[PDB]
Amino acid sequence: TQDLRSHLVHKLVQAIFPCPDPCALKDRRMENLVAYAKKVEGDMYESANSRDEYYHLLAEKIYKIQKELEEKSQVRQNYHQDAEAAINRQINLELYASYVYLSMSCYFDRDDVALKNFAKYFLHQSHEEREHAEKLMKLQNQRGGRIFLQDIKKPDRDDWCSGLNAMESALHLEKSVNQSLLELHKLATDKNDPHLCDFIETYYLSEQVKSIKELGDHVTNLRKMGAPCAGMAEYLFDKHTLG
Amino acid sequence: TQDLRSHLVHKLVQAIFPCPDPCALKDRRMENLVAYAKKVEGDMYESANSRDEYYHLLAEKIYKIQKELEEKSQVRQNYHQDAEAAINRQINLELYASYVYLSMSCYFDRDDVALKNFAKYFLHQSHEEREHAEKLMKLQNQRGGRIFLQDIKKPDRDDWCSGLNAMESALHLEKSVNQSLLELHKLATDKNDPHLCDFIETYYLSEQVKSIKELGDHVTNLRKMGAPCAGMAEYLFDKHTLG
Amino acid sequence: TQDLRSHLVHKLVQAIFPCPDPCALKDRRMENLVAYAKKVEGDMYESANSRDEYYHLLAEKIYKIQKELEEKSQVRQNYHQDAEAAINRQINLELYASYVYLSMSCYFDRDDVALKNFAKYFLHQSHEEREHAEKLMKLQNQRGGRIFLQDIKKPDRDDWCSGLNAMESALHLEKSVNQSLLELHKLATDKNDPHLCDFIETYYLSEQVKSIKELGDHVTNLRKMGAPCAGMAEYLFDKHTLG
Amino acid sequence: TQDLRSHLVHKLVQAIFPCPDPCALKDRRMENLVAYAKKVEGDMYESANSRDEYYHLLAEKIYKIQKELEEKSQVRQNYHQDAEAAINRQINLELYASYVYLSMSCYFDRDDVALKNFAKYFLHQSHEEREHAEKLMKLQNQRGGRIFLQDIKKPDRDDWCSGLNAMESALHLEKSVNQSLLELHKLATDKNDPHLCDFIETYYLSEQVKSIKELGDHVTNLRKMGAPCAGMAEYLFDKHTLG
Amino acid sequence: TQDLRSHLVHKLVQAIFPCPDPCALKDRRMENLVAYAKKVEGDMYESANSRDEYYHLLAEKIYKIQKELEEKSQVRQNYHQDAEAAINRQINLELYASYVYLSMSCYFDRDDVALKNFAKYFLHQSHEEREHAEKLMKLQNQRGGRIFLQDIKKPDRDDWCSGLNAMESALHLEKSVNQSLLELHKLATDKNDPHLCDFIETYYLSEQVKSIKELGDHVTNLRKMGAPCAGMAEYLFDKHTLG
Repeated sequence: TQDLRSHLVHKLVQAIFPCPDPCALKDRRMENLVAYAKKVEGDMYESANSRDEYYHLLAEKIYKIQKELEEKSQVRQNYHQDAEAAINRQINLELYASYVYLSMSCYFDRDDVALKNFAKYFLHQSHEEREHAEKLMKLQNQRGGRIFLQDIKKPDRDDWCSGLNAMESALHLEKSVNQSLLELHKLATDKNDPHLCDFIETYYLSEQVKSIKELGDHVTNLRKMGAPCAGMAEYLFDKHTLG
Repeated sequence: TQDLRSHLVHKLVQAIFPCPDPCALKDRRMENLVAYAKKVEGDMYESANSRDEYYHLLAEKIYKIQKELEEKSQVRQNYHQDAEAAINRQINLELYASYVYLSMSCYFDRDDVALKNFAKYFLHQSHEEREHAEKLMKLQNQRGGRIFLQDIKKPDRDDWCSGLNAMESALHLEKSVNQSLLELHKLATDKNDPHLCDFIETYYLSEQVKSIKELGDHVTNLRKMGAPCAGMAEYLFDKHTLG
Repeated sequence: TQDLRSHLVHKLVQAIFPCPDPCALKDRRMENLVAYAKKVEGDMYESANSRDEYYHLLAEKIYKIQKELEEKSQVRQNYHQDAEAAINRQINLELYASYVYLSMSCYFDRDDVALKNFAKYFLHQSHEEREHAEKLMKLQNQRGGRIFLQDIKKPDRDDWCSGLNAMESALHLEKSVNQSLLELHKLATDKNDPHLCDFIETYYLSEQVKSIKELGDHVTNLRKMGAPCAGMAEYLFDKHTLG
Repeated sequence: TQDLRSHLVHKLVQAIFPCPDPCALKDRRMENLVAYAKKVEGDMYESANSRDEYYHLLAEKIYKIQKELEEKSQVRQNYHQDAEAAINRQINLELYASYVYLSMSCYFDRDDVALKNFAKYFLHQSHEEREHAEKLMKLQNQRGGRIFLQDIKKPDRDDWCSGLNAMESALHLEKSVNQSLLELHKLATDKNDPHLCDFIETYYLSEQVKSIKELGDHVTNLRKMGAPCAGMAEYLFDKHTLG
Repeated sequence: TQDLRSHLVHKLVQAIFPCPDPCALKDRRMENLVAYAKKVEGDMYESANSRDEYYHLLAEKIYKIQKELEEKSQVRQNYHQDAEAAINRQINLELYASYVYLSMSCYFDRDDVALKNFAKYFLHQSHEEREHAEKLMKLQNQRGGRIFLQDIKKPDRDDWCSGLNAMESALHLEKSVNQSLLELHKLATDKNDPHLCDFIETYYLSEQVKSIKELGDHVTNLRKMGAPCAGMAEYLFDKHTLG
């Protein structure tokens, strides 16, 4: 009953003093801070009541202590925490979309589907999502902001069966990404952020709109040839459009 | 409603004296002409009766004052006004055909159709119609004739739905263009115009006949594969014929 | 008159049911709808009073019935009808500008003017306007919006005489286009449309500002050399600037 | 000596009538205007009180007479004087930054410093600032606006000693330039100027953010290797980063 | 009311001790020096009388204290302060000429002038002046001399109207530059400076004489064709000489 306890206590004691630099002081202040954090954790667990609210309070405490006196940054100029949280959520959504596209590329590449062009297209889309996520991370690093990488969620659907359901899921994901981008643009406009707004509306929407249009065209073509009730239509769309 | 009155009176006062050259006389004769035209318009409107006949009489007056003493031309030799009117009608029909082809290219390029090859073919046809119209305009300018550009009419059909109706409309439009060209040839033969007749029968019919034959072949192929009751036939004709 | 009656009744009966698909039901519901529309037209013509208000009411009815339950679109996300109407008006203005530039190119290419460089420049400007109009149409199609192509108006001036009046008309047309673009930008900003705003301010204004500056420079050069009271100045500006 | 009096009176008499065109009238109206301006200056100097307020009133009078009836411009459409003043201040700041970068490049190129890579980098930065200033001037000229070139201020620091102080000064200058650009963007947004806003946020911020990030990285590298208390660290950063 | 006081006191306290090196002593001697300078400024402001003479005395004190015991230089051999002041004045004149040429290039590039060849020529002349100024700065740095960058003065004329006045101003500026170069040569000859004399008479006069000759030829051509009373002459000189 101490493994999970050790894992949950080794987070705050590392978030408080993350750089144990031995090129200055000794290592007794670190031990004092560890003992103080252990006592605080003990008393707050004694004064607890449940388990989920305890984890929520721990997360809130970690988020509060990580914004104390870190000298802000050297290149950060006029940037609110709401824009940072929006960028973090957008990066998380980009990573989730890349994971979903990777799962789609690996599903159509199996033996029960046998569709190489769809797998290659989904792999290219996953690579584009990864490049967009890396570009967002680099832009956030250039603006002097922290990046809080959370846990990447797993795709809710693993068996795509045919191809129409996968196209509908991709279209819904692209619509959600577009809605998130619109919310980010609105938040940057309401919080005075011209550079991020211009960067998002220039080097991101120009590709997202084209991707949404291509997915809509693919769905329209699939919903007219005879899919999913036409096995030859899928082969024709495979050996011509993405082939 | 005086804005319409000003817009309808600013046409004749500009058609009478279209070149207010300040490198000679002053600007009192122009004012006298404007006052005379205003008085004429006033008395004619007081001696009117309806609205459509008034516009028809104004159009007839404009057409009759634009053929007064403009020294004809310096390169115009043996050319009747009937041939000029026929060339103007042919140019108007060419512009209408180009507009219809542009509308067809922009309709198939949407998201509810998703047909890129048909859109590219219609765009190429619109470009060919535009080049033919420009060539007709240049030929009319080289013969010393006036060009009366009217208003380009809008396509009567905006929702082409499938592709068979668009092909039938294009075939009917090409048949109408061929009939207009035959009427122009007959009028030029009856009015002694060998140069225009030869130019039309050489540098125009050779492409119109091929276009009509190609459209007929496309219609025959669509009316045998299973269109419009076959979604795969449209994709096959897209990814092979125009692809 | 019954030909005009047939032409005006064949619009609503085609706008109500535009896709007579024979791959499902028969053709008796279409006949019933045609009879109902004919009865409606008859009673509304019996309950009429004039002619212009009748056409206005018919246009309003057509515009109302074309926004019923067409499933909106598959790629349309956050887009008000005001922005669509503004895009339609901008496309109409672009087509009118292209027509005016074509008329200018064909006027200077005649025998009474003899200016090939001005004609080539006006033809290039008309081609640029056509490309911009096609790009606007493609952008509207990618956003899931309808395109209502109206009637292209004819140029109010046909005899440009010299070149200074043509330059002034082109400058006024460019100023009107810039004002329309500013109004479109303001409407997109007030209706929350970041993508269209960015696209218009990036891939359109960068060329419109340069065109306005070039036309202003040409007007300044013409209003200093001696035009229009200097025949050699026009030849010098032709065989150097646009030559 | 009347040197200063003549120098201060030769500015208003040249700002009132700046174009003594001899291709029209004679030269007696110019003499009358000069005499009137001399009488006005005499009476205003008799009704003066100090020296600094006199120069301020003269500057205000010059600024108010230079906005009388100059026909505005031929390409200026929707542009307030506040945006023009902001563009002038931005151009002045760009010129000051270019002068400071030139001074930095010439200081490190001396014999008491002996740093060629830093001098080359500062010269490249000065060239970039000069190109940005020329681009701003060209953009202001294309919008039909006046450019009021003031006096370029001298750098407050001439002896940069080491390299860390120069990097801190460059970082502060870049932060001031970014703040000025943000103020210009806010003023253009509050005064309805989409074209200038887009141009500034596209063709200027993309380089300013990268320059600020590079300067921050250089400062971070210098504040970790041992500078300024490490002579070898400067040589290592010279013969690797900028070498 | 203390902003100007702080700005004027932060000059001497920085000129006395310009290198606050923390790699040796502490920071109490700097505070003592600042307090002493503040007391000196206080007593000398109490013992003042006017404002302009106060600034002159401050400038003289700054110039005196900047020549105390800076170990002269390591490459400076036989070089009097008069030659250094002459080089500084020549550099200031070169910067002023570059600024005037930039203003001329930006004025002719506007919309009310429309002269691209003149603008390009003036930009090339400004680039040549900038290169000459950089070469002079590098030569002064190689001789072990200080460079006192003052404030660049603004051009006295902003509205050049035509082109003849601009050519006359450029000719007068080139004559002033030639006179300054002759004075510098005479001062270097009277103070025994063969290297600087040879460098100035070789790598500077060879271009200045050619520039003066070209400007004289341009003025002679403009004063014979009909300028400024001939609008076609300016266009001919633009589209042939500098075109």
